[PDB]
Amino acid sequence: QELPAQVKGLAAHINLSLSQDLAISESLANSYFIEQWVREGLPEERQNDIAAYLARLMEQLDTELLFIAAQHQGRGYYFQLRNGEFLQRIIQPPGSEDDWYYHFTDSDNAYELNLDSDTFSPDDAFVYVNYRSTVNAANGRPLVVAGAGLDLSQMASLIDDFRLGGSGHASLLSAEGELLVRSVHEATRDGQEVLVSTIWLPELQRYLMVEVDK
Amino acid sequence: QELPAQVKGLAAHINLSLSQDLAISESLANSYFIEQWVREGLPEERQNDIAAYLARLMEQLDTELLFIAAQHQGRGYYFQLRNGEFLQRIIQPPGSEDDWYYHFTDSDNAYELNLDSDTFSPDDAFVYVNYRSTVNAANGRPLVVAGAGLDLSQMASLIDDFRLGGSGHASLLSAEGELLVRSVHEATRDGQEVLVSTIWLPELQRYLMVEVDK
Ligand code: HPA
Ligand code: HPA
Repeated sequence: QELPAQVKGLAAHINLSLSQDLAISESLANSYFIEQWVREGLPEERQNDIAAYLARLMEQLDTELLFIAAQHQGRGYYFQLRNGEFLQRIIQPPGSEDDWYYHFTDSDNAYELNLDSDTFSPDDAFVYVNYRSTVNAANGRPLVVAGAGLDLSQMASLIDDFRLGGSGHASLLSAEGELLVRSVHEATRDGQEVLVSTIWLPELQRYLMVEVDK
Repeated sequence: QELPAQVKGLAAHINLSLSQDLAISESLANSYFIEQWVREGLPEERQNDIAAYLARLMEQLDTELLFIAAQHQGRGYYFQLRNGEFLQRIIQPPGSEDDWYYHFTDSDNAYELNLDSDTFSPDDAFVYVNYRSTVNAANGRPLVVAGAGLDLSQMASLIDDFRLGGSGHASLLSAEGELLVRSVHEATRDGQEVLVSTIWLPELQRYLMVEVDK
């Protein structure tokens, strides 16, 4: 049985690629310079430097979106670097699009990979690598929640990174069954039966299915 | 054959653990805030903030040593955070202990994992994760070479992280044959013959051997 051992290895490669972004999101959320910028009152004069700082990370991670959600004086600020634009806005109450923040910050999870539509551009859905800072604000919420918004097309190129025989389909599913991206048991299907192998990705908290017959 | 597939997976786990430190070393070497501190003339008043910044990384990476080698006005500065001490010195000419720097900076390699004795404490040998910055100084050398110095005892605990049956020995060798750490072919040996499996680690550029008989 070559494929089940093959699937675990290629899943580990996806896991390694995700772990890169996870480590960078962790370091960004707990960056002493970012915390200093937050406690300074988030002065706009330093925004350019912050953007360059995020740009340096964006170039290494090769992710389209980077975000920083910070708490100062009890107010939430959402920053995003994308396509060279540094956007900023105030985090909305839980009744609005920013309820993901209240959800993640109310969870004891250090990180979640939530798929959601961009609050600056509702036309684009990304998978957001929310990582919370170790330091909490005076209101109990994480002082910083920073991470990377991954373009779904990247997820497509990264699962067809390794292809068995150049054909077949690989699929990644949410824990609720929501399909996120598309490139041992016997199943029957339209256009001849196919055999399936699936494994759970811990660092992604998502399931990976891939089918090859012949 | 369970063990050869087992060895590749556990080698990938070692590779994943190393890739964490590699990504952090890359982000640190190309940190815009570090570059700004270097071009500012490396003012001593900001050293405390720099140390806290490195401390935040050291806590996440769980590596004992962090270093920053910077070029300003044609002079090399070596900084190290270890055990809460922020040490600084001037990089010595190629005839002295700092020739590793001239070697790595003369290579076109973005990173090397060189094992060497600490220049601040010659009693302790570490494996240094030298990562060079994308920006170069006016003299042609990398503006920053930053990374983590890993305690060799960590390397020991990370190879016995996963143990087949709780016994056996795992060994990691340099490309020149220098043994770095200790926890498909038939070989004979003192105290009964043993069977060996070896694989090359790309992100570590080192070979991994592990023996189990019965
Ligand atoms: O969950 C999210 N939704 C929208 N924008 C975001 N930025 C980080 N996480 C999110
Ligand atoms: O190669 C090294 N030797 C001594 N100190 C170091 N700090 C980073 N790399 C090294």
